[PDB]
Amino acid sequence: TLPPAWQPFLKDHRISTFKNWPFLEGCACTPERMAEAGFIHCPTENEPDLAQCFFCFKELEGWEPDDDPIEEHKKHSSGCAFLSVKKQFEELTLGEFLKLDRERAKNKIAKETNNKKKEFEETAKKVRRAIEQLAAM
Amino acid sequence: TLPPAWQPFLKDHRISTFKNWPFLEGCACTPERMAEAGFIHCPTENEPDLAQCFFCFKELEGWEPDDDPIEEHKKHSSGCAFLSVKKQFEELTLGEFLKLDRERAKNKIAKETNNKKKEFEETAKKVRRAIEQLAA
Amino acid sequence: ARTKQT
Amino acid sequence: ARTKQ
Ligand SMILES: [Zn+2]
Ligand SMILES: [Zn+2]
Repeated sequence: TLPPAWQPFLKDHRISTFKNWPFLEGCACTPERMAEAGFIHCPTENEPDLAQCFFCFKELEGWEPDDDPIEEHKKHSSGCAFLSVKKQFEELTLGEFLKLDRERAKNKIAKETNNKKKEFEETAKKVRRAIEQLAAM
Repeated sequence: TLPPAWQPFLKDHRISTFKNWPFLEGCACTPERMAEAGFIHCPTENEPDLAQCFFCFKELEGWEPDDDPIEEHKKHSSGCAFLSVKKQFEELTLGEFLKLDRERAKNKIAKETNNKKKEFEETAKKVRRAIEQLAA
Repeated sequence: ARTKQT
Repeated sequence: ARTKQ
């Protein structure tokens, strides 16, 4: 019985996001191992195997059955602090937990601002080009 | 940034409930010491100094300036598990914290059912008196 | 302080 | 697995 916003810190919540995950028993990147590694399932029509770390917000697709989710998390987002968490959720102190939730919020913000920066720069390219075209004739 | 329902476990939230508490510096039952002891300020028009333990829901009024809130909590609700909590809030484990919140929820239910018992018995008294009056 | 009544 | 783009 925990607030929706904190659910993703719980392994069982993360497992439960995996609706129609294609890699089941026999495979290394099962729901159990994806969740153990921090991922939740964020499928689209386009990107049906899409997964995201709840903590650092890295988004990975193109999963292969032999992929070890933890190694993939390490390779693709090595600064992620969730990877450092050795203790079970209930063995954390509230101070530790609050320190973690603050870093998560900062990660979320950083991701959102990184997105805004790329969208802006793309708009800037369109405006620039259009002005250049006009000055030509 | 914690959920409204859990705020009362934080000392600073509890202190902030004390709006116009009359016992300030010089007194033993200050806002700081009330909050340290578990209380929040639940004033009414009727009962302006009313305070309640956020954890066991015991409600005390008639505060005097020399009242040590912790001693008062002990006297009036000795079974309250918040009194046993030795560690600071942030030193608790989540497991410990969740154990505590479960006890708080049970205390809430118990209190609500004690209140219902008191209302029922009061209605029964009114019914009784009215029947007696009618028989005469 | 004292228990509150009705 | 690869990043999204
Ligand atoms: Zn991560
Ligand atoms: Zn209490």
